[PDB]
Amino acid sequence: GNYNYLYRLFRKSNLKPFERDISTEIYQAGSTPCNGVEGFNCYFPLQS
Amino acid sequence: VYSSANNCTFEYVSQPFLMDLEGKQGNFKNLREFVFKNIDGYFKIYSKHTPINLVRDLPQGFSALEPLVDLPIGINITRFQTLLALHRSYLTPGDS
Amino acid sequence: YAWNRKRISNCVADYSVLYNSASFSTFKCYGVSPTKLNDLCFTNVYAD
Repeated sequence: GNYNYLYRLFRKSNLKPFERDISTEIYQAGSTPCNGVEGFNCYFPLQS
Repeated sequence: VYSSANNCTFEYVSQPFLMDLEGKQGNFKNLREFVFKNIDGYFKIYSKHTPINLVRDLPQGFSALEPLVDLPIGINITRFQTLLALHRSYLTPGDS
Repeated sequence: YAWNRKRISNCVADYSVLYNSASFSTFKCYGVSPTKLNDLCFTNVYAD
């Protein structure tokens, strides 16, 4: 099973033409405290 | 500057000839103009060089800049900074 | 998310090799028609 090809789930705004962005900071649904950690309502940024 | 660069998607270098290395005081000999813009995944750079008569401000008159290079970046660029060079002399201790 | 970009330059390129090939499921072209590609010279080519 090859999971490796990652794509971007979320972003502040839509991607631009020929733009690319790596940033994999943990995305938080709503509680603020999680900082760089995947908590209860903080999910890993990139899906594949 | 760096121990190693494990990854660098783009890396390039231009021609080797020389320019002023030394610490010498004087009058501003020249003016170098540049434009640095990013559009649609690419970074475009332009330039123009001239000798100049007056020190303090940008001169009157007008001339356009020719394009030097166009590079595929992709980066979602927010900011920039300017870099300066140092000089080590026998007079100076030569330390950071 | 990471998509690769390769600059292609200083050469002759026979597009017909690509066009003729069975290997591609979809050939779609936006600005040009595939037969014509051999007839043209390109200022820059990029293989995303």
